[PDB]
Amino acid sequence: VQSFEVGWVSKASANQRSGRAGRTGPGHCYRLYSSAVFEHDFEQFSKPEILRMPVESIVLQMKSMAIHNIINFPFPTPPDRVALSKAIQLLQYLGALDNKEMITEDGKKMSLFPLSPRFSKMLLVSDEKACLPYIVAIVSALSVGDPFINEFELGINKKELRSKFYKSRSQFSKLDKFSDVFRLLSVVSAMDYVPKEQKEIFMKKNFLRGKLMEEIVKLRKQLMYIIKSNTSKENIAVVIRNEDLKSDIPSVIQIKLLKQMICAGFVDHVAVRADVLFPDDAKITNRTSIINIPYIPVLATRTPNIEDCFVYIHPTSILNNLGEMPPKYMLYYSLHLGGNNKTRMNTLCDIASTPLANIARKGLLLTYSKPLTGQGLKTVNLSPTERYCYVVPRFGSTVDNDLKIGWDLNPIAVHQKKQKGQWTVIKFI
Amino acid sequence: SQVFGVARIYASFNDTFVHVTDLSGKETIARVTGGMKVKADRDESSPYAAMLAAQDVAAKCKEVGITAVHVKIRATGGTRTKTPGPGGQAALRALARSGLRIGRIEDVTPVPSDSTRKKGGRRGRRL
Amino acid sequence: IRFDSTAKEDTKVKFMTDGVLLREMMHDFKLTKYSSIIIDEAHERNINTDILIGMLSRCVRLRAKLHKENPIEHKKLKLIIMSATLRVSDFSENKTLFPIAPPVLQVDARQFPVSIHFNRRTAFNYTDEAFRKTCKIHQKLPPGAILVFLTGQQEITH
Amino acid sequence: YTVSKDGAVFVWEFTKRKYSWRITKKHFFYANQAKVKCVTFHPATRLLAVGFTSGEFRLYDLPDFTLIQQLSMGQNPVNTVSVNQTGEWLAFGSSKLGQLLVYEWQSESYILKQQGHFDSTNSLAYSPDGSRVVTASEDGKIKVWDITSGFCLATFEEHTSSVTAVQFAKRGQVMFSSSLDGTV
Amino acid sequence: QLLKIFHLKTGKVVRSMKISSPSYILDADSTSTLLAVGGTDGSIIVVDIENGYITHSFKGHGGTISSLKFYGQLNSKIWLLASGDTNGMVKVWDLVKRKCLHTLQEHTSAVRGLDIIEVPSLNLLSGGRDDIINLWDFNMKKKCKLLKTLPVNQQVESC
Amino acid sequence: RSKPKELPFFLQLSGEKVGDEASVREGIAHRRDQEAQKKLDAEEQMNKFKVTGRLGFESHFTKQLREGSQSKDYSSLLATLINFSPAAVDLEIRSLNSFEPFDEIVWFIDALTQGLKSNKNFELYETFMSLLFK
Amino acid sequence: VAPTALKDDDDDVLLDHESKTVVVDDQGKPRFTSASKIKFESRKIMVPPHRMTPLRNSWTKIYPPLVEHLKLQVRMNLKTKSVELRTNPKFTTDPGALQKGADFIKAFTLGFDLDDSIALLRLDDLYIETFEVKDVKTLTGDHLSRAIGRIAGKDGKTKFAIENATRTRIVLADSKIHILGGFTHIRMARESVVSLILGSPPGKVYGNLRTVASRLKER
Amino acid sequence: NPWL
Repeated sequence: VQSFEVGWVSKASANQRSGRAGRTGPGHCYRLYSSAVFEHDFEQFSKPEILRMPVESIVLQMKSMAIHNIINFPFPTPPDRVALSKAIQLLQYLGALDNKEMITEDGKKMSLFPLSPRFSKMLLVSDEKACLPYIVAIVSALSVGDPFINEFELGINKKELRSKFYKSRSQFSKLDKFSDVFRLLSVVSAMDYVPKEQKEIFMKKNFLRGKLMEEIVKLRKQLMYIIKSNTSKENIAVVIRNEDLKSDIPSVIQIKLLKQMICAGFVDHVAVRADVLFPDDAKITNRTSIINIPYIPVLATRTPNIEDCFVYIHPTSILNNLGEMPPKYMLYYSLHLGGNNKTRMNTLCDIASTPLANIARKGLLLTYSKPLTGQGLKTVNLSPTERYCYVVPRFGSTVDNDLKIGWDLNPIAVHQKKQKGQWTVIKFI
Repeated sequence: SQVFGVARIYASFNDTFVHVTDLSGKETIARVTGGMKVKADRDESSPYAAMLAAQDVAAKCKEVGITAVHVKIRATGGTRTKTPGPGGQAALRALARSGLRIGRIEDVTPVPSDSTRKKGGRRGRRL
Repeated sequence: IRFDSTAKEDTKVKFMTDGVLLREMMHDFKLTKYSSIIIDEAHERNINTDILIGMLSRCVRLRAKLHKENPIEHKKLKLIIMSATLRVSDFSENKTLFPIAPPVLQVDARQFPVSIHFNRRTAFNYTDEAFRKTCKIHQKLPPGAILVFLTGQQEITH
Repeated sequence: YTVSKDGAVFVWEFTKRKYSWRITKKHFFYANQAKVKCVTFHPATRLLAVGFTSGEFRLYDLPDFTLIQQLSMGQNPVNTVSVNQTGEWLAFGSSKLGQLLVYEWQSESYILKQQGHFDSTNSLAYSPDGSRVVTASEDGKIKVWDITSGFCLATFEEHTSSVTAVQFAKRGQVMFSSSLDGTV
Repeated sequence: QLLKIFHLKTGKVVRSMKISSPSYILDADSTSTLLAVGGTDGSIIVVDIENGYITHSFKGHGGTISSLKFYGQLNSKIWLLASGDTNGMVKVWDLVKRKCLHTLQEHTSAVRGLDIIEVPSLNLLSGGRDDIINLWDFNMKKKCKLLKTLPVNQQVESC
Repeated sequence: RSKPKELPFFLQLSGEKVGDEASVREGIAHRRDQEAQKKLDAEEQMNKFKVTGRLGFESHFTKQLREGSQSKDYSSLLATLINFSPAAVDLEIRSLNSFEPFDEIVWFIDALTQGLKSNKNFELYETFMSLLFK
Repeated sequence: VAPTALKDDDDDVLLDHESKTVVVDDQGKPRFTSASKIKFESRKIMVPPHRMTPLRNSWTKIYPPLVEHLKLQVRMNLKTKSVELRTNPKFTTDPGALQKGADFIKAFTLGFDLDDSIALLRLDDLYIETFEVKDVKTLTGDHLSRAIGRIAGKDGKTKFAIENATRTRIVLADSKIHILGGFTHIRMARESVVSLILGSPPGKVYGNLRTVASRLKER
Repeated sequence: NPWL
């Protein structure tokens, strides 16, 4: 994610700032930082702002600029062509960009949001069923990082501290049992109810960094100010309320609504069990730990060897230490390439099949097949252009194109109306 | 905060008068009739005429400050019928729809203990 | 200061931000209304200015092509760039900005030497020592306007 | 599954109360007066076709008792019913009017739909080419039959009384008939 | 009892809203962004014209609202709303603090004219149909004193 | 042709039937509701049937149509068209996608073009093209 | 096993205090925060003594429509022998429930059948017209009695031809006459009723009732 | 607290 931070200026910019002290008459330039610090911690010519903004944000701004193509654009400094193309398909997968590269109605909004397009998608959909106080809390935690300390890092594994760590890790996930971002949501929210005087003790009990939460607490107020700005027409009138920051526990329906919030911003970083997509291709059983159980993203390229595609879950994730068979579709913030034997996945939450198609209907990843003919599978044709029927959707890559590797979603009822010779998805019935 | 008017309703065979005044009755606040709001004589007494007249005064009533009215409906009385006709009720119905609070409803038709001979004669009238 | 706001038709010189050009240029690709475009502060090389310098390089081709067809019918466009730094060479070398380098002009201002000073230790609470340091400036140095740099607006008012 | 004339379908399962057959579920056909006349079942697709005395039938998916479709065969009882090997075609029969129908419930289409004469055929006439033959009955209805298919192409109900004679023109486009109603 | 805001350039009704009671007093601030609605129920509704919503819905007056005045300057926070009813009561309500600052009752008839100016302290000029005008001085603090009462010899429709 | 043969507690009644002839003289005087009900009957249809079996993304025909274009040999495709029932053929041709670049429509034309060259199944090969235009 | 034996769940739930401060926009304009987001009336009707027993046995069907559909609050006062209705501000929604309920209870009070009165709740545009026989003609003694009989007819048939022909209901409360129906329809009933009082034989009027009845049907 |  991109953030605005206080940082040391360049040498030349500092030298210019010295100049105007002397421009009127010979002047004395004073620097709070020392000369020896000046040589080391300052860069000699401030690095271009085009490099500072995310490449995806360059495209989204450019798509706010309705530019026909990023390569037709004339530019002083190059980002590589392919990444500029990866950004376009990236934004398209999020629903921000159309198949014709034109910036969608929501596509325009994420451009307005100063935040990253992936995180900006969270901002748009965050305000659903009073779940706004969370998606800021998750987003604040995601950007700042993980306040948690791993068991291996501490060195507790002494055995009594291991139990308290286990109890501490258990009480995180009483909110969500299969999800690792929502357990964290319970913690960042829990310390809010916690008194300030007793905070350090809970923060020792749960092995939480003193300084990282205060930024999160300071970060959530800023991000709520931004969402309350953008969402309402009164983008300056809205003021940050600590009671708005205050949140009430979710319902099980809200959790499911929250799960699809997690998938909206990271729709590309979603993986199914490798055994589910290829049953019996790779030997898997309950004895094999969740480290051993493989996964494969829909967007990932198919490889000559299946194990190359295979990705695996982290041990620190609760879903590993539950001891139960994990859900079919799992979703991660980032792929951690560490570990030649197995590639480590940090997964946020478990997304179900049809709700995954819900993030797919906003996005362009979904591919819908033709209506089927069978017992009780007839199609309603109210008018010549609209029809109701069941269609099997294929997420990401289709069956015909074998370059990628994707998974097929179960058929579910849908309304289809013809536009331009193809029937768009009006709403899943 | 509640100022009270007096909506006097006179429902005749051939016309309906909606009359709003102060509690004393000395000062008139607004006057409309079926003849005001219709294009033909035959429909002066129609219930439709009564509703339009009642709505007109009620909008005027909310202008002046009056928010409630006491209704004293009446008929022609005298040597003729003693009960208000459908135009009278329809005017009462519209006043409720205008939103003005209705305080009290009474019939004040003139009821003679003794009446002069009617105009009909021996055989009768209203054939 | 604003996209939607419009200047009086009588004004013949216009002040605005790099972002506003994009939307005004979005409304009209030709920019026949603008005979020249003046780029300020290239040395920051801000992205919302970098996006601007690109499209303006695209539009000047059209005005050049339109000028080639008929100078009188279509008005030519001039492109002028200011940079406090002398390093516009990176702009010059780019082929996308143009095929061939145009002349680059330099003006040197009569500037008095600046004596350079540094504190012995950098201070974390830099706002406070700057305030004490600013007070020390008035105590010992003669009258003269003081220029200060704080990153945060609320710190400035503090 | 056992079905009664009253219109009740009983689902029998072996279960512990040690193990014996019991009626776990009961379904009832709430026909106002129609009585069940014929029933058949296809285990592969779980289709239940019931023909009633009122002249209608209902298709159901057991054990959910979901009414797939209900159509009316007429006022005469549906005497017989059968199911295809695949389970996609349904053959129905009513004796009174000589009725044989085949239904494709999958596509809601009619494979076969043909009636025979209620009375004896009094006359017949071939088309000049012989491709079709026309038949007339004591009822007063004329029917057009195709020799190759052997199925009723069309039926005519205009004659009130028995049609006595039927003949074609030489050209064959036109056909003529005489009847005991007093008309040609 | 329906408020409609119409944009002249677009030639379209931009915003549509409903008021509790009929309003015949309607005032707009000099900056052309706020709109005050005085109903016969004594309720005051302040509406942002650009964005089309209720900014304030203030309910203090007993009689019908007869006079509404906006006081404001660009780039300030001294914005105030002065409301006068038919009972001769004037109230200087505060938009920023969203509370009533001062209450006046010296007028007997309906107040039809209101006006506020900055004293280089704010001066209020209340005029009603009782043929008098009252000049008041006030500030954000609990200060409200009557300077002069001028008999103008006419029914003050506007002052 | 094979298709089988086919209150509120506050009514809203006004006009002559109610005796309010005055309103009629003065000039004061449901398909969408039927058009609204038709969705409800349709919305029920998907709720009456909730089959959850797993089905393939691509049907047998469109698979061979894609394969036929890849190998430029629709003989496997043409064979299964002949075997298809009349109902299957019409749903098949109607379902053929109509979005640019119109590859499958082109592929179907190529398949029939090859079929005519074989000089076999001509009446069948002629009629699918008729349905294609239809 | 029986002796005759051989040998994810996808979720259906899918998405689709005032701050006492102000902010200034670039134009210098104000900018504040949004503000925080059927009256009680009573009607009284007097029921006469002869309608008390008809009310009591029929009341089981009187309060349900008043309380449920019109959402009115119902009491009848045993001390004043009056039925009194009120609006509930938190429940009553149609402003016109109250008088419509009041107009309903008046119809039963006057003598009409309960089902005929439900027409008044049932519709909006049914009115009651009332007048007198001395208003028609000063008939006294047996002349007055014979006139009432003429309106009634033998076995009450005459008024029933009136009711079916003009689609109204007429109550003969001695010399009090009440006609309930639509405005045009009640005038049709009244014109016939005044004719009988003035001396027209019922047979002739029944012929006139015949003529008008078809005119209603065609229109 | 409820989260705890």
